[PDB]
Amino acid sequence: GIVRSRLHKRKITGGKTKIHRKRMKAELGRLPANTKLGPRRVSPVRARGGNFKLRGLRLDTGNFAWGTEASAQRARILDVVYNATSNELVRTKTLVKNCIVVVDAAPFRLWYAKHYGIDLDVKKASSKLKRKWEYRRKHHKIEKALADQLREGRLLARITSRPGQTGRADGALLEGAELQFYLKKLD
Amino acid sequence: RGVVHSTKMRRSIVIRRNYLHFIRKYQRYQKRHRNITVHCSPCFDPKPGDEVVVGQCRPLSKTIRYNVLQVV
Amino acid sequence: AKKHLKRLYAPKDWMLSKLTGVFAPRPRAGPHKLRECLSLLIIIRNRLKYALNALEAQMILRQGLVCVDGKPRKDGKYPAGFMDVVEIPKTGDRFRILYDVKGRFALVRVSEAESSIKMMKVVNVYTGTGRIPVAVTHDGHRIRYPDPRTSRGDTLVYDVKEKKVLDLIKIGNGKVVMVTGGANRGRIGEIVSIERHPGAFDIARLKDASGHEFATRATNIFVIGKDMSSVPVTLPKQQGLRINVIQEREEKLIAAETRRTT
RNA sequence: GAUCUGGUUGAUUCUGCCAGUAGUCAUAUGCUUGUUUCAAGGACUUAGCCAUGCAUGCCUCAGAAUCACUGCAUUGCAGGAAUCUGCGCAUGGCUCAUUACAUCAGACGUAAUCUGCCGCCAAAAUUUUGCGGCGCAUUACUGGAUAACUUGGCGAAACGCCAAGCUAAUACAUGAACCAAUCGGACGCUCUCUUUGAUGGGACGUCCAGCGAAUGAAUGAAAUUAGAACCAACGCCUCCACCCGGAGGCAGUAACACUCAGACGUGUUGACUCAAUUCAUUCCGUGCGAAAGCCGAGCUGCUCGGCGUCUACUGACGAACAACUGCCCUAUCAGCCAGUGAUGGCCGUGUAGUGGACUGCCAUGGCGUUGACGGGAGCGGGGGAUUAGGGUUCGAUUCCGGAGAGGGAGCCUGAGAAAUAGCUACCACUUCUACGGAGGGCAGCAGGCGCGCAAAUUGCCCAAUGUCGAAAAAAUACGAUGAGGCAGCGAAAAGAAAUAGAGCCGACCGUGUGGUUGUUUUCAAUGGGGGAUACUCAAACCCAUUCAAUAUCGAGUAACAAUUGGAGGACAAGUCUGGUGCCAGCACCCGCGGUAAUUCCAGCUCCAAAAGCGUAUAUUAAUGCUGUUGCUGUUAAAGGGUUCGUAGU
RNA sequence: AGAUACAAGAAACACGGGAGCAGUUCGCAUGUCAUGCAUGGGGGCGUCCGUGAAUUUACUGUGACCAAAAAGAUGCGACCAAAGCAGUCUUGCCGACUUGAAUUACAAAGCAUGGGAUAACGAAGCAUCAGC
RNA sequence: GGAAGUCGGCAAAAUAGAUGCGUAAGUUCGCAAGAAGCAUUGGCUCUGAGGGCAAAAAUUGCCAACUCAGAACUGCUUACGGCGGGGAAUCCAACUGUAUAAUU
Ligand SMILES: [K+]
Ligand SMILES: [K+]
Ligand SMILES: [K+]
Ligand SMILES: [K+]
Ligand SMILES: [K+]
Ligand SMILES: [K+]
Ligand SMILES: [K+]
Ligand SMILES: [Mg+2]
Ligand SMILES: [Mg+2]
Ligand SMILES: [Mg+2]
Ligand SMILES: [Mg+2]
Ligand SMILES: [Mg+2]
Ligand SMILES: [Mg+2]
Ligand SMILES: [Mg+2]
Ligand SMILES: [Mg+2]
Ligand SMILES: [Mg+2]
Ligand SMILES: [Mg+2]
Ligand SMILES: [Mg+2]
Ligand SMILES: [Mg+2]
Ligand SMILES: [Mg+2]
Ligand SMILES: [Mg+2]
Ligand SMILES: [Mg+2]
Ligand SMILES: [Mg+2]
Ligand SMILES: [Mg+2]
Ligand SMILES: [Mg+2]
Ligand SMILES: [Mg+2]
Ligand SMILES: [Mg+2]
Ligand SMILES: [Mg+2]
Ligand SMILES: [Mg+2]
Ligand SMILES: [Mg+2]
Ligand SMILES: [Mg+2]
Ligand SMILES: [Mg+2]
Ligand SMILES: [Mg+2]
Ligand SMILES: [Mg+2]
Ligand SMILES: [Mg+2]
Ligand SMILES: [Mg+2]
Ligand SMILES: [Mg+2]
Ligand SMILES: [Mg+2]
Ligand SMILES: [Mg+2]
Ligand SMILES: [Mg+2]
Ligand SMILES: [Mg+2]
Ligand SMILES: [Mg+2]
Ligand SMILES: [Mg+2]
Ligand SMILES: [Mg+2]
Ligand SMILES: [Mg+2]
Ligand SMILES: [Mg+2]
Ligand SMILES: [Mg+2]
Ligand SMILES: [Mg+2]
Ligand code: NA
Ligand code: NA
Ligand code: NA
Ligand code: NA
Ligand code: NA
Ligand code: NA
Ligand code: NA
Ligand code: NA
Ligand code: NA
Repeated sequence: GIVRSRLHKRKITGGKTKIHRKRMKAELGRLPANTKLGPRRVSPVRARGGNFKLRGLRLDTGNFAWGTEASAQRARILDVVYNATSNELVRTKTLVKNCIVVVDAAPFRLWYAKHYGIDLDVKKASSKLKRKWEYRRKHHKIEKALADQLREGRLLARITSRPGQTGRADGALLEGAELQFYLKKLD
Repeated sequence: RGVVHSTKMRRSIVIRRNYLHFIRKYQRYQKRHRNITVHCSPCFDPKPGDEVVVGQCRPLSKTIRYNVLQVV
Repeated sequence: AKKHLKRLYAPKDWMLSKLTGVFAPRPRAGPHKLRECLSLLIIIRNRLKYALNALEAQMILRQGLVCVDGKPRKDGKYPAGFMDVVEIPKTGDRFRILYDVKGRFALVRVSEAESSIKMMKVVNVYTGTGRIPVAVTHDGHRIRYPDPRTSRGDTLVYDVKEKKVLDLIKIGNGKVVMVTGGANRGRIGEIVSIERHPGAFDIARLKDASGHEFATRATNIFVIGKDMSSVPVTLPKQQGLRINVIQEREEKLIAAETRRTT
């Protein structure tokens, strides 16, 4: 079937290589998963040496990391907004690595309230937790773009896992100059 | 080590190695050469005629197996 | 993959005649490399002469009756190698596998007290799951708590009955080593200096007991003690002293001629 | 052996070829052949086609017997056909069609990866069971199935098949609390204490906290300068005997608010985003049993040994990629590569993993007279032949590497295959049939047809060398193996070696009492052969020993009979005798043959080398006639019509 | 001892997580709720950072790394030999601590000497010169 | 079925637009050439490239015109008009042109 060898390629001199020997199982390729967005569906693949790869088909949730706070939450993906390969992938709603998506922001809002006491149930807390909140808020600063998105209800993130190889859709929230770079494109 | 031959591609250059080959029957030498394509970082700025030192790395493209380590 | 081994492809030091069969027993995976080992069938049949065929050796082996590291082995393809102690309790034989001054294998008799110790060379040190440091050995052992100053090139003395490390000898100038491979195998000398050459092979320069200098790759040396009187194992007859080929032939001719007078 | 000889002229000295000569594990054919040792043997042409038979299976004390099986006992002990289960069949054997940035060799890499069996090791996650209805404990006596079997059978058959009824597990599926440790993250309408509500200190309770995997954060050291002063709270030392409260200063000082006053402040490498640790959110079958396992011993209730298996980790045996240098002839092959990847870049996908390997976008690059691109012959190497030296030539073939199983494509299972005595389809051939259908793959061993100048038995055996495996050998009780070995056939080639020895007499020889030829003779020896108390051998054969140890056959024309080529020259050996008459024929070359042939056809003599010797084709030396060492160029073949001039030297 | 020349295998800084106890040379103390059963000039070692106007190949000497078979070679009266790696004798309930030595293998690659013949670089001389 | 019809393929049939690839002998080197030959073509929803004018300028704002190149989905009864059949040879005249108004 599909092969990954250099036998069918031209030489740097431009000449054609005469092929002897047949195709070996050690150099096979496989058809891409083309992961879409929807209720979860997976397909096991038996790889070399035993072991199973998971093919992602229609994933819809994952773990997304707030890098600045060194935390993560389980959130639901809402849509795909950008892709550096082609607009065709954005149109067809395909989840691949480095895709830019948006998430529901509900888990991150809840975590912020229970960690800093700021709501974008808080008033019913123990006195020692209230004292701990004051310390944490003493020298912590959030940024413009993140605070605006959390109030709105969605924020942008990029996929960090490879959905077609592990069957998981994990990512990290966008921050810093990266957030500005992609906001200007999404206009 | 080699001599810079062309710097047309993006972040890539071609170096040329010149060596002498010994023919046993005639007890004499003849000249040969070989061209190699390597990857060059922006921290270096070689020009044709320069001398470079390269080191082996994992396959980076169809024909690239070396990286520039020092420009003299 | 491969399961056979032709006689012409077998190691030269097994001393197998080319006119007796096509095949040789190939060693299995285990403690020692394929090209640097001596299988149990070769020792029992060809060296000690206790068996006449492979069938008779299988009678001896598949009963116990032969221990290689304090444990009986029932496999005739078990690879036995450098610094191993072969015991046959029924006949009361205890041997250690060393290298001759000509680079060939040599079985030297050892006492009961000495037969329980072994010297092993470290080849790698890494960290296990519970933050446990473990050292890997040329024989293939994995020791789970070596001394915190154990390094990659040195050696440690081991008790095979009670699995504990006796002591550790580090590699440095002025120590006694044995060459374990390549054109100098079986020689014993003192370390004079080591040239580094990062990214390539180190070179060790050694001096013989008679004052002759020779060099080899640093991966071929095996530390056996800080000085010749503190070596904890018995050495072969020649004590790793290579002599001139012209002189050696003369002595061999002088002998066996005085024997014919007597 | 650092060697040459015949042919151009009436004679001479040259250039130059033709012919002669020696070898070849180098093939074939002709004549001949007594003994013994050692050996290659359908590669060349047709990777052409195949009748038949055989080539891969495995059981121990230790996975599962109610054979309606057998032998002894008499409700048991043994052996156990058949089936299920576990492992192997990706090795070995065969062949050389394809093949020049390929394969291979020498040197290096994988920090870019996978790895069953083997070695040394590791393991503290999990609310189960019984009884009474959540409580109490002598808390591990768990579940359905399915084969062999019998009961009907279908079909012409088919290494074809259906349904019903039984019953096992180390097959399959569920499942285990206390015993039983340290270690740290979030909390609370809960208590208690100290200060003036405290990022205050201790308990109490309520969710997480095992290996492996995914994402994000931190750690994964430092190595370019010396003294002071204030304010915050942190640690210590002094007072005013302590307490109360209310004063003033850095002597010492790895860290750490108790039960642990040193229970990692230190991984590795040339180098790491690697090893490993902590924190946050996860894992739905696509992972994690103490096999809910099996044998020996000893003392229902216990103790000790030998095995077997799941998961995690890294050594060995390997696999797969990458490429620094090298490898025949050809220019009457000079330009090659890009739609549809050509050279490089960016984000991805796919893979066990790197990569234009592949999708999208961007730039115009990459290679070449130091011979690219195209064509011809060809599996690569270790090595063989010929040896003054330098060289020329061969290498299908025992060892190593690669590839293939009629052609060509696709794939399942597996740790490993793009497997072919595995599967699927097409093409070309091809077998049986009741005409519905079902089969095939000798470039494995033996054998057959065809092809050709050209190549062996449809043999015996696992005794040796090894491989697989539940496996030592033996005992109620014997694994397989055309891999391998042994013999048969065999003037490919190689080694040793018979076909006579010693004398008397008589007659002769040529030198001048010795050297030898002949026929009547004598007198010892020995094998080729015939056999054995026997040796060898898995058995048989060959070799070797012997022809009395009381007791063993044999040579005289020793018919037990040497051949193949030659006798003008090269080139060793006749000016012999008949026949033929430019005929027949010989002759590698020069030449011979028309009546006296040194050459034809024969007889007799003689020569070479000999159990061997001619002939054909290819190749090495002869050949300084391919010349680097080492040729020639006025007239023998050969200096460009002359200047300029780039690459090269 | 400094300067003159020479030494980046050098000079000048620094690192206790640096030298198995911080290398070589001119019973008393600390601690004691402790297994505190503890602890007490100049020159070479290791590891980093600034300093060159830095020196390199070919060649040659010596060594490393390089399957066997085959080829060259030591030893042994397989009756000799082509072979083989065996075998010998103090008459052995054995011994010789038995033997099986040691070589060559282009071209490329890798370590440490030598600097005569060469080769790769640089420069084209006011595009220069800063004295401690 | 495919020239068997006929003096004779007369008459009819037949090719056909555009785009991508490709193209022989001969030759006065200009040609031959649209030589020969193969493929695509609808509809619908989208994406990219190709510009002007203003401003205290790899920036921001405003705006026009219709070409070219791609992708997903979906369909066919091959469906207006208009629009070369091609090749291998022989004879004659070099070629464009003129020329028997009413049979050449
Ligand atoms: K990439
Ligand atoms: K398997
Ligand atoms: K056997
Ligand atoms: K006559
Ligand atoms: K000549
Ligand atoms: K034409
Ligand atoms: K016209
Ligand atoms: Mg004349
Ligand atoms: Mg049994
Ligand atoms: Mg089975
Ligand atoms: Mg094979
Ligand atoms: Mg190699
Ligand atoms: Mg538990
Ligand atoms: Mg600590
Ligand atoms: Mg061929
Ligand atoms: Mg070959
Ligand atoms: Mg052939
Ligand atoms: Mg042969
Ligand atoms: Mg053959
Ligand atoms: Mg194959
Ligand atoms: Mg065939
Ligand atoms: Mg196949
Ligand atoms: Mg077959
Ligand atoms: Mg056959
Ligand atoms: Mg048995
Ligand atoms: Mg049996
Ligand atoms: Mg055979
Ligand atoms: Mg013979
Ligand atoms: Mg005869
Ligand atoms: Mg006889
Ligand atoms: Mg005659
Ligand atoms: Mg003659
Ligand atoms: Mg003569
Ligand atoms: Mg001849
Ligand atoms: Mg005559
Ligand atoms: Mg010749
Ligand atoms: Mg000559
Ligand atoms: Mg002339
Ligand atoms: Mg002239
Ligand atoms: Mg040899
Ligand atoms: Mg007609
Ligand atoms: Mg008609
Ligand atoms: Mg018409
Ligand atoms: Mg043309
Ligand atoms: Mg056209
Ligand atoms: Mg005209
Ligand atoms: Mg006209
Ligand atoms: Mg008219
Ligand atoms: Na003449
Ligand atoms: Na005989
Ligand atoms: Na005979
Ligand atoms: Na296992
Ligand atoms: Na060849
Ligand atoms: Na092979
Ligand atoms: Na087939
Ligand atoms: Na023959
Ligand atoms: Na010659």
